[PDB]
Amino acid sequence: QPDPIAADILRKEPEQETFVRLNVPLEVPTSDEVEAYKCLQECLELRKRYVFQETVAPWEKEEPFAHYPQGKSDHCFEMQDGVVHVFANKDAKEDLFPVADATAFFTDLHHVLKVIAAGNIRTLCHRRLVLLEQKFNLHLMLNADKEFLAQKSAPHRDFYNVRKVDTHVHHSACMNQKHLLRFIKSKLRKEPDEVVIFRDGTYLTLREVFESLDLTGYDLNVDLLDVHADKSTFHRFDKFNLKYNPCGQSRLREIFLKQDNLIQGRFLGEITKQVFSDLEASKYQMAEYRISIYGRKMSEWDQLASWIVNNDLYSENVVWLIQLPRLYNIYKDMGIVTSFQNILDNIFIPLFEATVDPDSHPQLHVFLKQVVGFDLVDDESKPERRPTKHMPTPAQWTNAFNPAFSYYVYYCYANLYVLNKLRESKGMTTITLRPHSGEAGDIDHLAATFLTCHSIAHGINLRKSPVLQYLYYLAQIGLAMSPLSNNSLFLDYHRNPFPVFFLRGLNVSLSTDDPLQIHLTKEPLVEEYSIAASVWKLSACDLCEIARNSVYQSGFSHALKSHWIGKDYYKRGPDGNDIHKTNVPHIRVEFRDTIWKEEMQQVYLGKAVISDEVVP
Amino acid sequence: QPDPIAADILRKEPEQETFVRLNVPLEVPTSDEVEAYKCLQECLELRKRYVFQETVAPWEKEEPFAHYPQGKSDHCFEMQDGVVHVFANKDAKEDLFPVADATAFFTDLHHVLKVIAAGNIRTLCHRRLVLLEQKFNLHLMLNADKEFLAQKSAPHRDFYNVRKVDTHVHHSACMNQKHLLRFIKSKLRKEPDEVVIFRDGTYLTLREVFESLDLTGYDLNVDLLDVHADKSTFHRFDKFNLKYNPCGQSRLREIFLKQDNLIQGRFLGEITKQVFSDLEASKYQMAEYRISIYGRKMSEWDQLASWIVNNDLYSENVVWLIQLPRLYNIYKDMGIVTSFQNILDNIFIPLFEATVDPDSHPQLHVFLKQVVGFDLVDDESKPERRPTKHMPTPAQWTNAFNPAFSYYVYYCYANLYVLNKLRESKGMTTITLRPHSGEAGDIDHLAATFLTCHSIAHGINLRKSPVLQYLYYLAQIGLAMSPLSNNSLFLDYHRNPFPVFFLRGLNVSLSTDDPLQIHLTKEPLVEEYSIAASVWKLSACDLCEIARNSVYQSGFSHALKSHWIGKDYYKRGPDGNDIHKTNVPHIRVEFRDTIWKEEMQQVYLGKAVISDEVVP
Ligand SMILES: O=P(O)(O)OC[C@H]1O[C@@H](n2cnc3c2N=CNC[C@H]3O)[C@H](O)[C@@H]1O
Ligand SMILES: O=P(O)(O)OC[C@H]1O[C@@H](n2cnc3c2N=CNC[C@H]3O)[C@H](O)[C@@H]1O
Ligand SMILES: [Zn+2]
Ligand SMILES: [Zn+2]
Repeated sequence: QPDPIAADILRKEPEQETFVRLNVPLEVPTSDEVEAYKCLQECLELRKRYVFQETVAPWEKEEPFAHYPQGKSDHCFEMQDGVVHVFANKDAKEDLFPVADATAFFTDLHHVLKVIAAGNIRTLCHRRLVLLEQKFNLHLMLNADKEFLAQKSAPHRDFYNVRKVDTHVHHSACMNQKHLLRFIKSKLRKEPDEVVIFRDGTYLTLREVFESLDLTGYDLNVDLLDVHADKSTFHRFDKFNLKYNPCGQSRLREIFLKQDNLIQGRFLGEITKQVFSDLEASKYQMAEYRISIYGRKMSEWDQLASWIVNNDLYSENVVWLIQLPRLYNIYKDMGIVTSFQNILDNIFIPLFEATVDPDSHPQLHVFLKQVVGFDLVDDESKPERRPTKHMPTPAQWTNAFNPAFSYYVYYCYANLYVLNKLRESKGMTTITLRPHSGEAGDIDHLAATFLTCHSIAHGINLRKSPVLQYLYYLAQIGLAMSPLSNNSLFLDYHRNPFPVFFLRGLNVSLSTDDPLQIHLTKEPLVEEYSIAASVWKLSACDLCEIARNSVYQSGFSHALKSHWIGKDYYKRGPDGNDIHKTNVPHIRVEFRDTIWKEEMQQVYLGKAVISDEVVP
Repeated sequence: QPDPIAADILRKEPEQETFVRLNVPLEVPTSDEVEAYKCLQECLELRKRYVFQETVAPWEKEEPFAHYPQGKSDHCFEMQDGVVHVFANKDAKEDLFPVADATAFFTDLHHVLKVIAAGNIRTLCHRRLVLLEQKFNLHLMLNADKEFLAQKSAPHRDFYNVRKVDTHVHHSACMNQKHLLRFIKSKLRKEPDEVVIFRDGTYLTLREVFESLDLTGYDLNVDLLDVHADKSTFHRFDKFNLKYNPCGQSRLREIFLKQDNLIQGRFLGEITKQVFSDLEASKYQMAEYRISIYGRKMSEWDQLASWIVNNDLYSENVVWLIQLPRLYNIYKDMGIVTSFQNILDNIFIPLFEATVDPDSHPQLHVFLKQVVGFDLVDDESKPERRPTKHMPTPAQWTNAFNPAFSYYVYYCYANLYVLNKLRESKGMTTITLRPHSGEAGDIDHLAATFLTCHSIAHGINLRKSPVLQYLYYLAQIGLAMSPLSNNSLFLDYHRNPFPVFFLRGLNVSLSTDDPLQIHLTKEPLVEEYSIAASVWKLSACDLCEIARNSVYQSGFSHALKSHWIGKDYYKRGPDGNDIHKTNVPHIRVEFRDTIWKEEMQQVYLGKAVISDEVVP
């Protein structure tokens, strides 16, 4: 079928839906290089024996948004070697005895990294991926209309109706210029002489700052009109720094697009709100906004938390992921930090503290019941010495350079982890590791990412490794991709792997990134889905399949998933999707669940794991 | 450069704009087959000595929206052979002695139709078109950045800011389902028991009609849920009939998407309004909504007129074109008409009458000062006997079949014409012939269209005739194209000629057609420009160049053109575009004006027409 934008009007009385279609059996035996599949098994296990997961899952669960007293003690943190330890409430000598040490995770990483580029396995996986594609195509050739029509039995639900989530957005870029601009243009007119910032000697009003930069008012525009502390002074304003680097920042940008500024945030916040309202307008578009924490100051956490509250920043549709930019090397010139450790300390303690004693870090709590995952960033392509095994602890790391990627995630994993396996303990919300990974850079980012995280933000590079791509299939790791953005720098649009990763059944989702820089419409991400559908030729069952599993990839409450997709959603497979609220043919997912079940069987060579429920 | 969606942030102080760039001279002499160029000349002249144009143009021009008395007599219509005559106010014997007769226009048509497919000319034109492309590309290779940057001197203006016009939209399809639906869904809830229609025996309420069709309410959806007078009764509901055919029409459709229905329009109108309001919201998107008149009943005109008024249907941004569906053959089974003539009579008299005596057809007037052009339609591919020269008058045409295309436009031209050369006379607004042509069907549609009309709606078929395509270049005929729609039936997206017609400098524009069926966003046509920009790789200078000349193609007041583009807009060439309100490099259009000037010179072999002002 492919491409709904066009699709003409038709008919119908289907008032009783239909599974059933062409089944395609194949099966294939096996060669001596089963000792490959074996290798996959390991990597497949490893990941499992690692990525943390809540011992008791959401669906097995037993006015405003803030306050309420708690108090309950329970103690000790005791962070040893970048990996916190939290010993038994009193004082133990074993602790909540979890997590695998740094080295190990590095040696397992090499392990994956071997198999990953080992000759014959690269071959088998390629053969199996492309083989995966074909089948889906063949299937399309036999059943696209069977799928088209099923959708007609759920008269109500069509594209709009289905709730789709912007699984990868950076809060800040989340606004359309026409709006943003007009926000500014206005708050100038209707309030010039209002102190805003204090740079170069005195506090300036608004009118000041502007005439100060000169080029201002009716001339203002999103483009480079964030022209600075202002001068000749040197700062590169590529793009990552323009959002990832806290300092050397411009003037309007410090005023309007940040929170740790002077007027506390009265303007960024203020903007967010009208974002949310219009968000809550179209009812179906959700958002997993990325918010930062550099880990230079212990405050940042509470500091940010309070930003949320004091501004009443909450929506049903929005949740948050904390993004820590991997910029230590900058924070080590600026002398504000002395050894990597300091950072683990600025993010993995201000929380932990808040977990043991809620009230020691109140309205940080009311925030964390809204935080859903920890995303780490920066230009993936900056060069790096890929970590060995005998690797310097986090507090032996004083040297001038930024620690590698792998290194980042690791300590960013354990902590996250050992902290998670307690907020769980105490019955509080938990955060998931959802790294930006594989957008550029080295292949190992993914390898490591594969061993330790939930979702992922990019995956563009899975395209250069049959093997990792194949695992991610099996494992069903889920990718939140922004084609339209990826198209900016790193990759031509038409050369982007999404559609292909989609055909082969990888857990892909379409995201947005920077709607400010990127889109032309009032409705950002729909517009994504829409140009996507058109260049790649996608049907609705296709978009709907995408939007649907955007949600599975999401971090919202069971209460809302159930209501959005189905009360049976926790079920592995077809019997787990209510087309009346999903609009995707029981037959598309049955095809998908059975081709996957098949592959799994191929690799656990008859002796498969199975599981009858999805996962978190 | 190509593709703005991505484009990263940069800088700048350009506060003094720059023409200047790589000029590329070529020149070429000529062969004996100059007697080709000659042939072009003729066709080029012919068109000229035909398409009507206002002896005194808009820029040389010397609260609510309705009323005011006039009265002034002036008389006689006297339509001879489908071609009205309007003799001197009193009683003459020569009339306002204009227009060329039917035959002639048919023999000139053959003439064009010969040269058009004559061997060596097809060759020369292909060679010259593709040669046209190259140059533009080369130019892009030498100056894209020169163009990128110029745009940075007009800080203010970027894509949004620039006013773009939806030069081809069918009123009715102009709404997004989510809205349309919710309109309905609601007016059910908040007002069931309200008579709406009287079909099958009695007048039904709303609740009735619905439960009458059964499938209703929370189940309603744009798709085929226009299920009829209802039964087994046979009616094809492809798509053209679903909007072009007045009868055999459904129930909700008769209620909500039409005006000549029972509750007068209280619902279609009512809907339009909130379309306009939101239209007037985004300030920059205009609309040239198509509205129909079948010409079965003399009333239709006044009948419609009054629909506009009594509902206060006016916007700065919207104007109208009357679309008459070429369905005589249906109206000749239905016995409601006896010979083609009757139709010329139902559209070219209810107006004419209104021109001589304004007050004999008041608030028809207040309407026509808003009508801007006459668009005629239907499935272009339906087969047809392409008209000869000795051709049956309009009132000798009683036979069972629909008259050919050519035939339609002809009599639809003269009338339009001879009427135009009087509403002008009396100082009243005039209407332009803006046919839907060359979307499918035979090549001659365009040939004829080329000889007699202003803009055009499709042009997809210029792609199969070097020659017509080349004329349309020279002449600068302007095409209002809907790729996204054309993609539905007639043509794959990626195989659509637009981008190419754009490269070669044809007067192209991006349109919408049926935003109801077609788009996924709140903002229809921007979304067009946006998927276009992305699959074809267009820069902003590119879109802006497009949006800009969408307006040149438009039918609005000089008062608004000037304000939207520039007060010098009437000027042929570069010195005629104010980048500060157009955002397109004086250098892009200088390139375009000079390559055209060049080609013209090639064909009028040194002895060129010239003109220092555009045209209407
Ligand atoms: O494209 P502008 O509006 O000048 O800003 C881009 C910012 O948004 C985020 N962003 C945009 N695109 C991406 C982003 N995030 C991570 N890396 C690559 C990709 O995800 C970046 O953090 C970056 O600081
Ligand atoms: O695609 P739907 O919403 O079921 O209705 C299509 C209608 O909109 C107009 N339309 C759509 N697409 C086009 C149209 N007009 C002329 N012909 C081809 C093209 O312009 C047609 O008049 C047609 O009746
Ligand atoms: Zn990102
Ligand atoms: Zn049309």
